[PDB]
Amino acid sequence: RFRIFRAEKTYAVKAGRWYFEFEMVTAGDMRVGWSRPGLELGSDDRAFAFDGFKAQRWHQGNEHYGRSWQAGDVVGCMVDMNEHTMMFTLNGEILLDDSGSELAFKDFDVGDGFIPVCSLGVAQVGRMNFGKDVSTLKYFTICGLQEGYEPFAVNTNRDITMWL
Repeated sequence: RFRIFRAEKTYAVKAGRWYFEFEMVTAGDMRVGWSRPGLELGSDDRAFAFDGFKAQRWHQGNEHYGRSWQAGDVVGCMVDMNEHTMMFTLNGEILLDDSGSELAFKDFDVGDGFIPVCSLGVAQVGRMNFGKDVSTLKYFTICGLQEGYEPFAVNTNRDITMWL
């Protein structure tokens, strides 16, 4: 069976610009991106994902996008919840679709927001880094920081809520 990892759903984002990284030891069947809170990632409308095994973007199906990853690579994942766009980097380089666009996905609805998600297939090894310690991010300073994206950990530091 596949292992699916997700941020705690209470930290779903509905606005702002957010960033996380996915660092892989292996280079096979994994996917990473953004999931709605609430199968194979991005085959339906519940997630938006990059597949660096086959170089595809997945949301309600697949299209060619970017390029395949190698062992040791790091994917950067960016979402702008106000402009309704998503971008991905591979070792800091922005990936493009076959039209030459950096918008991996666009014009989606905010709905209940998104949380980071990834999937690891058989024998795969990779991990999401939300950047609680920003110095442990590898490509954020190269692409993400200047562009105004915040590490997702910034959204998960608070653990108290207020009523009335």
